Amino acid sequence: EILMEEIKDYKARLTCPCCNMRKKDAVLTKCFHVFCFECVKTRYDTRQRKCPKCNAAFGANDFHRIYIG
Amino acid sequence: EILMEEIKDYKARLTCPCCNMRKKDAVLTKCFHVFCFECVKTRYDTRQRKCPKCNAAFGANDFHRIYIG
Ligand SMILES: [Zn+2]
Ligand SMILES: [Zn+2]
Ligand SMILES: [Zn+2]
Ligand SMILES: [Zn+2]
Repeated sequence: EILMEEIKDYKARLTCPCCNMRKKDAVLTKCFHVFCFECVKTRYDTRQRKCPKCNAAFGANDFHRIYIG
Repeated sequence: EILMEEIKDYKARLTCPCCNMRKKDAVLTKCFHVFCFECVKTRYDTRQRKCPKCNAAFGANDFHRIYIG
């Protein structure tokens, strides 16, 4: 139905595109791309320290939690 | 209806709480609170340079666009 497709699109817009699973709640402050915290933190801890979207490098001070909804 | 209340809640979560009107697309990087760009930029240009949520001061380098959805 039309209402449900709209719900699905909102859910997708709030969902991390990296895992397609957890909600967006983290920002990389070099490039300002948004993901879930777990995806960014696991990349940081494993030394895969590039933005999943645009490949910009980031370090310990370059990602932080945010709260959208 | 139940579907419509869920849509309304998603819309609200993506909407700037300051104007309750435009979509969230800006972050203050001192405190990491999120608003629309126009609300933050108009506060900056008028020298009302405190976070609408938590009152943290911010300057020219402390707010940037982000793209959620
Ligand atoms: Zn993720
Ligand atoms: Zn990036
Ligand atoms: Zn606003
Ligand atoms: Zn704030």
